[PDB]
Amino acid sequence: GSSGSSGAEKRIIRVDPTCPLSSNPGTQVYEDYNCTLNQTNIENNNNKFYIIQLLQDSNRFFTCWNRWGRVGEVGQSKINHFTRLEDAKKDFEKKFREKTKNNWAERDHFVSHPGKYTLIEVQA
Repeated sequence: GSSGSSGAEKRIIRVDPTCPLSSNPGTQVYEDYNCTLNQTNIENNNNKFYIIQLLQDSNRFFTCWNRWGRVGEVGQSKINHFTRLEDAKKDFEKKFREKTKNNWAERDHFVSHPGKYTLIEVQA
């Protein structure tokens, strides 16, 4: 394990703040499984945001952090703990694709449907 290899730009992820584990030391965002989804509607300026990140503890246990609410505010907060890795992934992809009607792998041809959830990259 040494010497340079594979250029590209290494991306960095930061455990969502609203999430409790965030404070806990060691809790990091499993891989780069972090995508933000938006949802706007022509109704009393009502907007919502869906976040799906995959966390992993030092106890070989993953946790699916799901947060939703109203675009702009904190909103609600939901968390799920999964013993198996794949199990968690299935939920991360299933849900995502279920909201974006697209495949995480084929994100290249991400088709944005009218009314459904969109795919954003947030702003630092």
